[PDB]
Amino acid sequence: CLPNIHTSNILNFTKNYEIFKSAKDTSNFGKKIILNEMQNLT
Amino acid sequence: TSLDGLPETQKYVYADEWGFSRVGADFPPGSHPSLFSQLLPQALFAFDARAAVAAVAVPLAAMAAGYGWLWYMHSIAPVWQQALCAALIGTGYAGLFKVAHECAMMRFIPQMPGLQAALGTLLMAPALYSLPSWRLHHLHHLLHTNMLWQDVWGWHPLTKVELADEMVRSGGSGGAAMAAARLVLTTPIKLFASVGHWLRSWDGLDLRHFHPASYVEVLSGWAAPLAFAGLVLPAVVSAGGLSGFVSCYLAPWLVFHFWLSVLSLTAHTAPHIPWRAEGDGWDAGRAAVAGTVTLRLPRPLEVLLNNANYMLPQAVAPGLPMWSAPAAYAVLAARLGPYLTEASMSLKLLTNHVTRWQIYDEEAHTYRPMEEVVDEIEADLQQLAAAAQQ
Ligand SMILES: CC(C)CCC[C@@H](C)[C@H]1CC[C@H]2[C@@H]3CC=C4C[C@@H](OC(=O)CCC(=O)O)CC[C@]4(C)[C@H]3CC[C@]12C
Repeated sequence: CLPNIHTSNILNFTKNYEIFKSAKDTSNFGKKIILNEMQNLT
Repeated sequence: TSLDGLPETQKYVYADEWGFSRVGADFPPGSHPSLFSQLLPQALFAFDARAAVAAVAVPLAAMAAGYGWLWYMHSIAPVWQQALCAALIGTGYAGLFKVAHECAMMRFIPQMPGLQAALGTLLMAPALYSLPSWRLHHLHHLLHTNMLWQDVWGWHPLTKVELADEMVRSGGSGGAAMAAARLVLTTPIKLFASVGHWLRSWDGLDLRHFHPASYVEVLSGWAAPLAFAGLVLPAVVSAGGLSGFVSCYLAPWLVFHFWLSVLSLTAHTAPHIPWRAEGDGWDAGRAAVAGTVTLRLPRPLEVLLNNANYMLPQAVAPGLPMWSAPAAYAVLAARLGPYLTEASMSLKLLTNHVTRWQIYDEEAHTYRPMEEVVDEIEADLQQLAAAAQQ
């Protein structure tokens, strides 16, 4: 059996979120370097 | 100030006794150095390319002359010729370093900021110094001038109380720190103690002292010295061996550090200049005007050092360019006359700095020789031991 998932609200959000995250890598840890350059007297 | 209201006779006998020319009277409290920036004519702040290129080219010419000579006669010359070429190269580089100090405070060529940043970095690297860290330490010095327990980026004196504490911890005057202080502030090596300053930069090579938003800028600052000491100090050695190192790099380096140390030490230290703690009477304007000593040199030396001795003017008008420092002083000497102190670089001054003014005691608020002070506080150690009878 299956519990009739498509008319629900927790499952719709978790479904959309899991699919979007599984599409492509989304972690951007190297873009934060701009946060170490806000003070430069050049 | 230490010598308060008293006639001109005792002032002048103190003056010629210590080697100063004009001692200072007493400045009112509750002021700020930035006040007297209104006493300056507005034409003093103007930019001109003539003095700029002259200031960047004269010391370069002196350096090139010294190097051409030294290489023309590499190692066939006796030691005195080597000493003289080293002295010339050291002085030329002290001039270029004054230019770099100007670019660090953003007052050499403000129209092109990228160019002046690059120039300051380049001229500071050969002394193995960092430009951003230098800016920071100098600003911290200007904010805390003569403040006891806080002016760590200047010639903080060795006080009597901390010496007594170290002697109580050492259990005698024979420990390691004892002999270290003994030779560092009793022998002429004091005129090189600026090298200690050099090691206290690189604040442990520790990025945890700074504000995070500046990491990339600080790191870059440390990479210009290192690159030098990683790409150029090899070449020199590889092309001249130990001797070709000690005569081409180490001797000019020691001369430059002589200049740095003597300039600063004479600038902010004298028997009539007190070091008040914070909350206990420390005043900003009083310490920046009355607590400064101006050294006078021969005009050839001055033009070689880019007027590096004139420090008082650029503490009241921090944007005042380098070539307007002599003239500006003449202005202030007219209005702040009775309060300023002045001296001429002579042998007597340095002998007094080495042999007489060694320990600072705050009760008498003056400088006293190290040996008499330590034997006095040791006799009081014996007397408190007698007081420790029961
Ligand atoms: C070797 C010659 C030919 C080139 C010049 C080398 C310098 C770039 C090196 C050698 C001495 C080094 C310094 C020696 C001592 C220290 C302290 C050290 O940190 C500590 O000791 C932290 C405090 C502690 O350990 O308790 C590391 C940084 C620093 C300034 C070093 C920074 C890099 C320096 C200046």
